[PDB]
Amino acid sequence: PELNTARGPIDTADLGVTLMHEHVFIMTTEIAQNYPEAWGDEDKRVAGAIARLGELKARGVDTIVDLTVIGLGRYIPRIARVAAATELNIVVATGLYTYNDVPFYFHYLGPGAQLDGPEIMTDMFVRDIEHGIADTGIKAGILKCATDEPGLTPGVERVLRAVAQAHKRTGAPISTHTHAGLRRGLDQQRIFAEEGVDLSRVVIGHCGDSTDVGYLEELIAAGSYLGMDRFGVDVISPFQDRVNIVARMCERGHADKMVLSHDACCYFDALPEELVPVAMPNWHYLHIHNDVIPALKQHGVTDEQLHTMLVDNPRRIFERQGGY
Ligand SMILES: [Zn+2]
Ligand SMILES: [Zn+2]
Repeated sequence: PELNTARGPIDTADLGVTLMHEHVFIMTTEIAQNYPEAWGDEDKRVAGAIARLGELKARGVDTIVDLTVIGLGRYIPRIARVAAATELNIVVATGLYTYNDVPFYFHYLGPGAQLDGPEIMTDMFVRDIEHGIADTGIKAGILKCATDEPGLTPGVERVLRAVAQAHKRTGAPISTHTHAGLRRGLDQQRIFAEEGVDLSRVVIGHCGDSTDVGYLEELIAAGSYLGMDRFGVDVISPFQDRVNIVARMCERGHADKMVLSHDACCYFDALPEELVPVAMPNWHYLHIHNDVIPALKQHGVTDEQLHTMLVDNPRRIFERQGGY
């Protein structure tokens, strides 16, 4: 059983320790091309990404899942360069990231567009998963969509359905962005269920931000896994809160439904570079191994439970294949 990766197919037994929600480069593509100074030196950016990810691999993570999609500045030829120079597995994603409306590109054709007819968004996702992204030969391993503050706008809803149908065609797992405080997981579960989606093939992201056990257990009950995936993002939820919710959930026997990450990156255009290392010093790829894991053991999370979240769960998730 294999899954596709920025360096081709790997045995799913070779996934190993997997962070289920990371990024390498995030940017608004058109702004970066037009105002390139902040990005600066392309080779330095790329080499820097390779350094950060190689370090991560040397520390004992085997795989990251990069959930950068359309709207987040996805550019796979640059990811191909990074992946070619690290032994870290990089799983790449397709889908579309919006809190509200869809790109102008979708404004004229498709369900709810000015004109319309066939959805064309789904086809684009399927092409990425099954054929490969652009000229690249790299296929997407996972689907990503979002629901935030605005909730189910017609744009957000169109994308959720496009992503649901791409998932039913290919069998690729869905990984989700949500606003946890507004409990947007429940919203996505509803749309997905209406689409006939097997909710156990869905990771609801950013549940790590929540401290509401009832909400998490309600998402699990419908079948989904939970992204405990913004470790280090302490402005949204302090270290202790993030560690406790995971600990509690393990004690309630939900380790088999949780995956971990930082939602970190090497570059994020929308924020001043020099400020973020001082305001969120723990927001990097090594925080889980340096701090979070020990703190978890301190709360009596077993080694078996950690293995489940970091190794067993991602592998199970990625071994479920084929559409329906
Ligand atoms: Zn997100
Ligand atoms: Zn993210």
